[PDB]
Amino acid sequence: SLLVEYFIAADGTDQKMKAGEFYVLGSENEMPWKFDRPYKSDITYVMDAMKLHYTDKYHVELRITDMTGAEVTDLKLVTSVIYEPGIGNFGEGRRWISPITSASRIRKNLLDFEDGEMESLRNAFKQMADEGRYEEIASFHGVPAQCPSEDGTMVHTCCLHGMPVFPHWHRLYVSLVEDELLARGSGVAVPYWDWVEPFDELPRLINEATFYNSRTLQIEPNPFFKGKISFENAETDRDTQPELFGNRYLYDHTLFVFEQTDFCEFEVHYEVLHNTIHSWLGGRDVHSMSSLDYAAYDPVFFLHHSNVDRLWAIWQELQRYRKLSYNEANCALPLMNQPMRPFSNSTANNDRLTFTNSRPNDVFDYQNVLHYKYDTLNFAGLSIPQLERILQKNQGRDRIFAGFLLHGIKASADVRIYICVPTGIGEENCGNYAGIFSVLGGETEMPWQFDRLFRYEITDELKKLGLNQNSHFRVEMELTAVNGSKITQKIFPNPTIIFVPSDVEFEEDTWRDVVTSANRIRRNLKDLS
Amino acid sequence: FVPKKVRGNLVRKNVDRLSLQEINSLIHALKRMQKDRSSDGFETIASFHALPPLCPNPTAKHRHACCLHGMATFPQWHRLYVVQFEHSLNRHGAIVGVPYWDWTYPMTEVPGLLTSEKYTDPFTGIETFNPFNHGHISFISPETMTTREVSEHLFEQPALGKQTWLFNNIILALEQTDYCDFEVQFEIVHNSIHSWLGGKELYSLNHLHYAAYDPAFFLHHSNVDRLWVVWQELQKFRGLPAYESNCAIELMSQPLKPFSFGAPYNLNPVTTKYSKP
Amino acid sequence: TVDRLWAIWQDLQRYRKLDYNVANCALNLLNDPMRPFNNKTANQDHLTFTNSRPNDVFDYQNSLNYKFDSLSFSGLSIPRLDDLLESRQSHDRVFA
Repeated sequence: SLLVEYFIAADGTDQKMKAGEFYVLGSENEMPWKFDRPYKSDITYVMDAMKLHYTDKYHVELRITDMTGAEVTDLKLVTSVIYEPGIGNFGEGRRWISPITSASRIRKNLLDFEDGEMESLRNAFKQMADEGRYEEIASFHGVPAQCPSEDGTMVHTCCLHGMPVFPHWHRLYVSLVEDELLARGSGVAVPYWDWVEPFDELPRLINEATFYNSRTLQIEPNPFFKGKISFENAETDRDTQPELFGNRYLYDHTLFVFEQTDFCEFEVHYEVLHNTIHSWLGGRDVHSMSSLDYAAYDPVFFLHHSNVDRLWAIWQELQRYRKLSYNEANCALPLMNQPMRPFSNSTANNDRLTFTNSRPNDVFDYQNVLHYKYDTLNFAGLSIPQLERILQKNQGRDRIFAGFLLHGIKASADVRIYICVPTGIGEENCGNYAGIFSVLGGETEMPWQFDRLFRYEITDELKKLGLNQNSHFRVEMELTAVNGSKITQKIFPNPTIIFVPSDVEFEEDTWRDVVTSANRIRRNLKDLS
Repeated sequence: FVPKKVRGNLVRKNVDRLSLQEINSLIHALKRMQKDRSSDGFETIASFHALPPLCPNPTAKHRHACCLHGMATFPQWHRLYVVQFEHSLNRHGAIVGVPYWDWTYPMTEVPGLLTSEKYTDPFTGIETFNPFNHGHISFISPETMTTREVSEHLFEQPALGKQTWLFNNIILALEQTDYCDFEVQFEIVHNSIHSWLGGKELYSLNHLHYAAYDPAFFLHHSNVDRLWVVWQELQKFRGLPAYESNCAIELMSQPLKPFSFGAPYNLNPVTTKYSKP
Repeated sequence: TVDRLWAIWQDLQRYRKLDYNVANCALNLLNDPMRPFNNKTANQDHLTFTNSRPNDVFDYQNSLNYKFDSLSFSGLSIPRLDDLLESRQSHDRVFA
């Protein structure tokens, strides 16, 4: 009858653990039979449970009994063990698949909302608001500090901002809030507000102070207009900088964020770009989006950071296409295992989801672990093949960048970029606008120092000045802190400037005889008819 | 005025220039080709030179053999001889060409790999016999080895006005603009290290018969070749012929033995093909 | 034709992985608008007016919207042109 039980054992411990059993059917009288194919079982869980790599042994041991329980001996060879890569990995086998995951709570564009979805979002969030909760969540990021380390001599704000694990943290943040949003009866998961597309006004959901309640038939306060800060007895206010309205620069910036092969380069450009919105939106007030300390209390926070998260998501998918690591990081390794400080804390985080997966490495697969998905991962209506296509065409020309070595100032500020053309006679300097980006911070934020340069592409502005990489000029920044009056002395090293030759033919791509606008072809006079 | 703006060749470094890896590959390669009983082996190639005679033909009743000495074609022969050796340890896994030690510089010592009795591989840490220290003369006896005696004249240093024998006579040799005069000086200058490393010892560099059995010979002769090459360059600088000899031209037709044989005795195809001086 | 020559050099510079639509050479001059073309009168051609600065006119193809039939010179592809030029550089030459 031959009941056969199989276990795995390693040489090291030696741990033994059962992976399950199986039955083969037999009788004394029989048709002679042997399989031409191995019977396979899934064994993956027991392997992960032993913390046993598939490469190390991990040699398998079995015992076989008849029906009466008597142990038959010298039975069988279970020698082979096979490893199956995910179909979604794309590296060696299957073509691009957009693989299936658990995929609850679809996150969609705020613009593509309907009146129902919006009113339901407003109501759910309200329930979160008059009751205690949302502030309890915003306090994880905000100014009441919870994080003393490493001894600790002093306390810091809990949210992570100088590091490469910045996205992870905030990723989880949004997850957390969305969770509790859904639990309050929300028809939909947290939407992303795509600010990459210019806007003459603010989004409807967050903009107006009051919305009309259909059910109650009365006008009521929009919960997304402002969050309450009751421990300082204040409210989040918003002073929108005019630079926020209509600029298409964010398109190019995100474009250069997506170019990034390395994870940390990605992270730095990703996060500076993310700082931008904070700065433009809550500019001048102390209790607003712009200051790191009180930024979370303004609901738009997660509306912002879901969108930011979406960008990250897209990049991951892009990385899949590039066969580079999408759910892992060859980048800064020692940070990827340290649990997020507010989420890992037994108090005040009682959400088991965010608690269990507070380690950075746990937050990589958003779809399987945090159970959410984005409606489309196309950028500006562009398929990922199309996106990589555009990115390569972008890399096809000679480009010029300004490098910025950033670190934690005590405070959030905007640095603006100007192009200095020395005059022939005599020496003259520094007066033409190139760009702008933001650094975010608060008084008690944990100190930080980028280990790489932030890049700002100045190619087009130089082309409009008729300037080249070889032509004489220099780059000067002008720094204006979050206080309107405030302007600063020399906090960061003078901007580096880097020239990247075209693949341009400078670096990667061969000589290609490039395509241009190119009307009116001029030809030799002798070849005329 | 603006001035003027496929297996890679082996490079013969100066001995003292050699890296640990290069010394390693050389020690091991010479070790193998010394254990090698084939034609490619050290005993056979060293047989080419003199004592187990192969000229005019190895089949002769009486054999006057074999290397050319005391005549215009002396360098060519030995040049070819060296490449013989060279190719062997290139096949036996030497990463560089035959090292030379130039007597062009004044000397205080015999080079490291030459004089040290034992060699310790840095990579495996096991000490072995140094193949370059001496050579075995197999056909006489399995036990018989080449021995040496270093004459004091080897270590001469420039005095106030005086300069070493070698410096003087080498420059006296390079002074010549006629190939044959060059040759007659050059060979004698070449004899000095033979005499000074050989000494009174029978199985040594001083004796024509047994010389090529001492590995030193070849390192020595590498530099000999270099000297010639140097002279060639000099000639090319003077607008004079290098790569050709206007004197003793008749001897330049007579092919080098036993490289000329092809046959079972030597091949090495490249060595046979260019057996003409 | 003179312009054509310049075009070829630019492409040559492309082959050499050096500045072709940019000039590291003469920095303070590249931003002054052409004095006749920049004048509001009498240059009323908007194309030339807007692009009167030297830096604006570096790449002829994108801004002035034209191409030359071939940018090979005397029947020589730009790679083999660079070959000729390099071989030329390879010998002793004397200049006044």
